[PDB]
Amino acid sequence: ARPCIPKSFGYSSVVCVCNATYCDSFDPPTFPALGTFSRYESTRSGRRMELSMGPIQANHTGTGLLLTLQPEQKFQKVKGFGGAMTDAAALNILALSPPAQNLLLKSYFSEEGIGYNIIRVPMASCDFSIRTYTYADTPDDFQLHNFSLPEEDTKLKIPLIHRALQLAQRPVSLLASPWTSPTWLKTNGAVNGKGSLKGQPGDIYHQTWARYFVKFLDAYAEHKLQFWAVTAENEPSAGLLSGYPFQCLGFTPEHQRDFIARDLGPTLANSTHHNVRLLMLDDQRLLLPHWAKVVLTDPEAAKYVHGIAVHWYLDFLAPAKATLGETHRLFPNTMLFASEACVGSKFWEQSVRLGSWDRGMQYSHSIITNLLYHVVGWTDWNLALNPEGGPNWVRNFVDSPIIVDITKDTFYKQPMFYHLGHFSKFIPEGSQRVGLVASQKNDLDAVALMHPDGSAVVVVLNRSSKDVPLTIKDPAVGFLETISPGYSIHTYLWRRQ
Ligand SMILES: *[C@@H]1O[C@H](CO)[C@@H](O[C@@H]2O[C@H](CO)[C@@H](O[C@@H]3O[C@H](CO[C@H]4O[C@H](CO)[C@@H](O)[C@H](O)[C@@H]4O)[C@@H](O)[C@H](O)[C@@H]3O)[C@H](O)[C@H]2NC(C)=O)[C@H](O)[C@H]1NC(C)=O
Ligand SMILES: *[C@@H]1[C@H](O)[C@@H](O)[C@H](O)[C@@H](Cn2cc(CNC(C)=O)nn2)[C@H]1NCCCCCC
Ligand SMILES: *[C@@H]1O[C@H](CO)[C@@H](O)[C@H](O)[C@H]1NC(C)=O
Ligand SMILES: *[C@@H]1O[C@H](CO)[C@@H](O)[C@H](O)[C@H]1NC(C)=O
Repeated sequence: ARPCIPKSFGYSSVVCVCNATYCDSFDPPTFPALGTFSRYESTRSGRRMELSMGPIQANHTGTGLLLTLQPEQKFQKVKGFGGAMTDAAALNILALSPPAQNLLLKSYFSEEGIGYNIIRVPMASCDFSIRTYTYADTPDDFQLHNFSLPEEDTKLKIPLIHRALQLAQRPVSLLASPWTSPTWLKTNGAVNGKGSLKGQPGDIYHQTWARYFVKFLDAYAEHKLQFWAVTAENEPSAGLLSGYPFQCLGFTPEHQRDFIARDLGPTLANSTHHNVRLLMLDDQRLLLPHWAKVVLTDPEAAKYVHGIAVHWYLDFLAPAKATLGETHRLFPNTMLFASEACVGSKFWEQSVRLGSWDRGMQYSHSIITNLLYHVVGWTDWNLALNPEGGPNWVRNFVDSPIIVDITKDTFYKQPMFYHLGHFSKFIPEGSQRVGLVASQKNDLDAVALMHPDGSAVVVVLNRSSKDVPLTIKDPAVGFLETISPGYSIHTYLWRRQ
């Protein structure tokens, strides 16, 4: 309903500029009339989910690329899409004027925006915090009598989450992940570095750490927030590494297996939070299928594990088929879920590239590849960062789909925002991935979903410079004649009856 105000910062595409008085907006999603299709188009050139409509033809003739919908070939159901309410994200959002804050929250959580239904919530501090803390820093408090939420939760994160839920028309799923335990539960007595829980699963250290999960869910419940899921630990492989620079807690796959079996599983299951899902791994997919094999071949661990959370940071060294594909094959009833992604974290990556089309394409390519390998959802990292890509107590700066410029009471919606939106806006929870087969080899990335009501949603990404004319065949309905421009992303919607 309100167009993008474009601004170039000298990179491959534009950001859309928002402030207290203006932000670009979309309409709530709707399917067009039977026999018509909708096309939402974003381009490097600067189109931002521009709506065009076309007819569905009874016949098609030609030798060009055909993508044929396989609507009765059913894969995973979709949980959803969203991002992380870090301390850094909360600080950036609340540094804006209240009207600017509302337009940023609407961008993500409104049907005028991209309809996020997932918020990941750190359990106390991570790198994207300005101070180091846990919920239980009083030494040797095994009873956790001194467990409490500081202001980072009560003043920043929780009130922002309430405002997001109020804007959300869809049910929102909260996902909790811890970086570090209290240092007095750790072998190394520090938030960072190589260090695990003292002792072994089944003991006072592991029982106390399990009870910390319940104390956290209790405290959020007192604040009228309920969680869909928790992870067993953020990137447990990190705490196994000498000199690891920020908050971590090391687990081998065997350590995680026994902790889940003996401590975390039984503790959650024997609490009011017994319906909260437990996701294992929450780490790079290079660790699959090995981590899944170690944890899930133990039936006493398996009975507590709902799903396998994956991070994207080693995807470039970890082919999807050998990792996601093999894991699904071995454990088809254990959902795969992408829980953390950002650009700018790598040695060779600039922290923030305002308007980067490449970074948008990174997001959509990842989401498509994940969806094609049974993954049920995809979660961004920081919801918002400053132009340096912070704040961050170890100066570990990265990129975010929204960059806040507090001196101008402004925020910038980057390509990543729109690329994520091409999925989140149009793929409600309960959508199911269906087959989509190419007539010939092509440079496109494409995924088909059946909306809960039986309607079709197809996303087509062209990471090539070349315009690709194509046809989409829906065998029951007809043919969509279209064109995939170089460096474009499209979402197609059509009814099937
Ligand atoms: C929040 O951001 C808003 C958009 O960046 C700000 O509003 C804008 O303010 C500037 C400066 O006064 C105006 O720019 C001038 O632009 C007009 C052209 O106007 C119209 O055409 C543009 C371009 O296509 C179109 O986007 C608008 O809808 C208008 O119809 C020129 O004639 C001038 O020479 C000068 O360049 C913008 O017109 C104006 N945009 C809008 C959408 O209102 C607003 O100031 C910011 N708020 C705060 C508190 O800073
Ligand atoms: C996920 C992690 O949970 C989060 O705290 C972090 O900010 C993410 C992005 N990231 C990484 C870095 C610097 N990396 C290192 C190794 O210090 N800055 N931001 C992300 N962490 C991913 C680590 C992957 C390393 C693989 C070798
Ligand atoms: C479509 O193709 C069929 C099969 O050749 C043909 O007989 C029919 O007349 C065509 N229908 C339309 C609506 O073009
Ligand atoms: C920890 O909790 C106990 C029991 O409520 C209290 O008496 C004690 O003073 C607390 N310690 C700190 C450091 O707050």
